[PDB]
Amino acid sequence: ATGAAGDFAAVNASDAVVDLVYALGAEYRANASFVMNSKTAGAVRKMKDADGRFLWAEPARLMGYPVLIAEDMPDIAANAYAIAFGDFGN
Amino acid sequence: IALGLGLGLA
Amino acid sequence: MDVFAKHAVSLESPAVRHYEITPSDSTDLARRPRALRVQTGGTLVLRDETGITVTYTVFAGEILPVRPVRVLATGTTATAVGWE
Amino acid sequence: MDVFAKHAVSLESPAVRHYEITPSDSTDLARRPRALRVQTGGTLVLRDETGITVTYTVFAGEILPVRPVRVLATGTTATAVGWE
Amino acid sequence: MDVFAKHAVSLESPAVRHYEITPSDSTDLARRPRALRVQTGGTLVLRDETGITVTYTVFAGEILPVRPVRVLATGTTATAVGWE
Amino acid sequence: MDVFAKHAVSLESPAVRHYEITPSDSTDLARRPRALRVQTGGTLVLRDETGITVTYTVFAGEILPVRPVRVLATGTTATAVGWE
Amino acid sequence: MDVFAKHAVSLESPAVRHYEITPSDSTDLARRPRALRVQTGGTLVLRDETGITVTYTVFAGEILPVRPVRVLATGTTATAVGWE
Repeated sequence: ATGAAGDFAAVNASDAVVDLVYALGAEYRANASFVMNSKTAGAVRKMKDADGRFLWAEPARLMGYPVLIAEDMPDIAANAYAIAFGDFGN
Repeated sequence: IALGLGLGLA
Repeated sequence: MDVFAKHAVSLESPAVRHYEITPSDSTDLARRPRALRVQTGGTLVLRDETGITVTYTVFAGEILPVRPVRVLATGTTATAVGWE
Repeated sequence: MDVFAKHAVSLESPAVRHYEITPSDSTDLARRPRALRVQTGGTLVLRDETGITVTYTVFAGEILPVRPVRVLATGTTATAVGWE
Repeated sequence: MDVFAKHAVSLESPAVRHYEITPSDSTDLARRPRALRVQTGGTLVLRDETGITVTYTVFAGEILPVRPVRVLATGTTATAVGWE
Repeated sequence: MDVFAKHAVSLESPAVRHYEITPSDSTDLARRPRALRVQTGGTLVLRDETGITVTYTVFAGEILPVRPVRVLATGTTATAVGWE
Repeated sequence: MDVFAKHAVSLESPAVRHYEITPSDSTDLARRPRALRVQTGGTLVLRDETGITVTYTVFAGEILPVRPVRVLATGTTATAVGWE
């Protein structure tokens, strides 16, 4: 869980992405992928540091891990599961 | 020191 | 509706979360604050994570950008509210 | 003509947009401010996004770098203007 | 000889360029300042780029980190100097 | 033994080097300071690199985050010390 | 439990570690502080790493964002506590 109900966490945003990555298992992260929809990927790319620069660096990968833009996952609601991550091939 | 609004040291 | 919702909250950033502190005296704070807004002027004692403590003769409405682990109750005459 | 037009507006940056706040009391603010410039000294009550509230015995012209969600009208004697 | 010559001048950085402002009243400022150093205490009115204006009961020597587009002359009793 | 030795000294950073300034009047300063700590209250005149100058009615112990090229001696009644 | 534990402590960040300073006079400080919180108002003398020193007529509870190497005891009437 991220923290705050609507958005990501308040004081420390985007570690929800990191502990989700490093709570997935070491062998599954060897070939894993994020799955999101487009208006969640836009909100993740809009996340930025204390200065105004977006903190993340054609498959549009995140943290080196590939990203599958679906159109059928829920958007960022109060209790929605907008971002998934893992080795879907296994 | 400078012109921010930041509760900070300098 | 905040336009700064996507922005990260650094130590230099303004106070998002505030909570009033009690002079707990050998029980540490729940969350250590980025800064202390003083409510009533006086003296208050503050301990670091390294353990050394000094008395601060603080004034009435000052913010002091210190990040204390525990506020003791021996010499604390001043009420403050933490900012984080 | 601003020479800082291309610069991004962070939380630490000066106040671009200001609006006077009313002590709304269980209706949240339109936009939550980065800071509060106080107009008239007194007491005012502030609520976080986590819900906890304290009274601030504020002075006359102080800026306080707090980022409140709602200013209630129960104990608010002080008029302020928000900065964002 | 400045050792900070190669450094970029951000909004958070100190005042490089200063100019005294006049209460122009429906003619905008030449350059909008990062901050306003007040010379004589009083009241002064400030307009954003979005157009909303409030009166600020300002004190004598305060700096206020607001970034105004136009200072009107209706309620302005206070003289200030802009910083940029 | 500074733990911040490897850290770079920005304009926003605290004062590493201080030197008292004299009201030189048409000879520029040796190094232009990031800020001016005032020692004795009064008036002092400050010139930018663009050449425009204003008088500042400054108080006793204020720091003012201005970055002046030359402090003239015509209207300077106030003694200050530069920070850099 | 600090939520800012992973954050790096810059020069601009609040005071993590505090220690009271003595006017040592030709023995340098153990660790040079980012800032000095003054306890009792008065005068105190401060030396840079480049060696030049001035007297500061400081007030009671002011923080001054200077980074001194040694506080001498000749003209020091004011007690302070270092912040780092």
